[PDB]
Amino acid sequence: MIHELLLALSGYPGSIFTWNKRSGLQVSQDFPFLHPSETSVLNRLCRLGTDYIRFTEFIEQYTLHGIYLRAFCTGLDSVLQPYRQALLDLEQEFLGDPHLSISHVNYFLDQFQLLFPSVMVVVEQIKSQKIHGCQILETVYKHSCGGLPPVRSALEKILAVCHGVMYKQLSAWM
Amino acid sequence: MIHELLLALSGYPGSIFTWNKRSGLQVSQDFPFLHPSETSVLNRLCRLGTDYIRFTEFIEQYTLHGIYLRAFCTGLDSV
Amino acid sequence: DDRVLVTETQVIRETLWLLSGVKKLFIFQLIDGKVTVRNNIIVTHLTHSCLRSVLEQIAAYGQVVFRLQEFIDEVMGPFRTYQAFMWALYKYFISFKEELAEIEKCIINTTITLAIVVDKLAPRLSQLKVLHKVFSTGVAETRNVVRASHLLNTLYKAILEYDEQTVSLLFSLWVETVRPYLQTVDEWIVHGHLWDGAREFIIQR
Amino acid sequence: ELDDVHDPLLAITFELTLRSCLYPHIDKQYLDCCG
Amino acid sequence: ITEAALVRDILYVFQGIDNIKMNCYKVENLSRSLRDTAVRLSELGWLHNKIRRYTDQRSLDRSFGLVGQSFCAALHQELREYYRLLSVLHSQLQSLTLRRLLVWTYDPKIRLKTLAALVDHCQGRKGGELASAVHAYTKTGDPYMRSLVQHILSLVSHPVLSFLYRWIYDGELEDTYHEFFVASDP
Repeated sequence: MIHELLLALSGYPGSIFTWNKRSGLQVSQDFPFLHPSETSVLNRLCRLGTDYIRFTEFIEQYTLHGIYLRAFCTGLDSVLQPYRQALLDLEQEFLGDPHLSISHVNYFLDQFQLLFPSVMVVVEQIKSQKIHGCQILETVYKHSCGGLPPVRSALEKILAVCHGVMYKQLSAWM
Repeated sequence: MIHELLLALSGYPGSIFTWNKRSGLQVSQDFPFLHPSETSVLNRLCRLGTDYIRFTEFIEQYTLHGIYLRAFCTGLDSV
Repeated sequence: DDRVLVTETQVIRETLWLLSGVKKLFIFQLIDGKVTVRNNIIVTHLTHSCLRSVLEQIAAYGQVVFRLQEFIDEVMGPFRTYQAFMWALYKYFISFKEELAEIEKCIINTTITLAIVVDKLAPRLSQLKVLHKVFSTGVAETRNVVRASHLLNTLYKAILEYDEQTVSLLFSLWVETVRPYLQTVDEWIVHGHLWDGAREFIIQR
Repeated sequence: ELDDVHDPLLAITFELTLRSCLYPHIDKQYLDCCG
Repeated sequence: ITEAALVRDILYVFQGIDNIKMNCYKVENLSRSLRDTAVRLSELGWLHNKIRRYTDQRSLDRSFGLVGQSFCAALHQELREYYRLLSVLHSQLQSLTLRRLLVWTYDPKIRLKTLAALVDHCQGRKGGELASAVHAYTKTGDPYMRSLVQHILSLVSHPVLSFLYRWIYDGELEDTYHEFFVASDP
């Protein structure tokens, strides 16, 4: 079930973890083998999976057009890299000792659980207001002055690569 | 069948690697010591050998006559 | 309902063959030029459905590499452009094949599972998706001068869209496809005559 | 030997200004012929 | 209703997820010598549900500001620690009893009693006024609390010292939300 979950958190839904187009990832119903109290923490854990799926679906779709949208998604995968890498690790720890429960797996995500939520509305403002052109370099900047240290250190990376486009065009013109 | 393969690629077929004067090199049938969906690559690899034998069968017979043709044969041995 | 209950490592080996472009595989049995996962495959874990999910994605990549292999086949068995275009495509495949072949070495001789080989192949499954869109405009089309002009012009347009590793691919794919024209153009200049085949050049004299 | 001139140009801003350095090989050659 | 069942549910009441149901966690049979210790141990969840809700409700609106958010964020690094201890305890349930649990969770009944009473003293404080109401908990003397709160202050007062080092060396104050004590007039 562990390796079953670590795929559900990767973007592959199955029988245990059904997928709904509106709500998001969620557990189907009660399971006899597992306890009836875990049916909650998983639902708390899926609130993270829904973010990665809705992320990568948008990343692939590229949707609106413009280089500054292409580069934003190009950078959006970079901040999302430590999420994947930290997920590959969970399997290694479970491969060693077979006494680790979902509690430890839920504990390992820790930082990703408090980061995705704040970096979810930044995407929603784009797809809901048709933010076309260089105006992205402000809509992302107005959210770069956030208090959360992890976020203040995430969006700054995206702004650091999104400026690479302007810096490309600006030098090409001047 | 590893060393069996290299010899078939040099002009010497065997029982597992049958020979035909019309088609060419080809895997005979299914063997229990090989992967069920692996025979594909061997047939593709055998097509490389089938060309090689028809080279030698043409070279050895030298067959048409003339010095330019004969010297074209030795020229084919260098490549 | 019965199922075959394949082991775990066997899947990765099969996936590598799909990446290689080989056909007639116990998994991913194509029917009409469209690779498709079987229905009785199951592992001890992954509840028989996630496996159908993860394989379904890799299958989508097999389509990109199976169709290209069908294209290269229909050129081997004097256009001077398609034949010069596949040699660029063919050259890319050999190097790509070496990375996949190398991985197979570390399987027979360290633990290796599904979620590791995929993430190891990220900078390849990215470069491959581009070709599914670049080649899609080189296959959707009758005269020999419009099939070669519209192809060669699609690259120079698709590169300006991407202006780094993806640009190095398209550029290295460009030069080996404009080599015909640059030859006849020079040949027309210094040798004073236009030596074309099948009226490939745009100047149909 | 034109293709064998474009490739060395890659050894010594991509495909738009870079391509604008290929033509000096095709233009000076032309200038001699018409001249 | 064995003793192993209560330890099965208590490890979930420590989080908010409910025999033990939901202000005390009234348990509903068993002997009196068990209900009492359960009611006592569950008091740690009611301190945990309240702190988690505060961080969540505020993590929804952007009205709190830069100083507020920093304090809210500081309440998560002091919750990952509380989410780790549970994992080690969870692995032993497969032995520990209620008496063993008391010597295990006697310290995190205090950290979950300063934090659950630090988020009520600063409720409507937005901006520097928050960084001044989490500093009025350092005058306590208790060497265990004065060395915990004096760390959350070192995170909450980082944005404040970010405007200050900006409004001193460059003179360019910028805060869409009014936090800095230097208010400009257009």
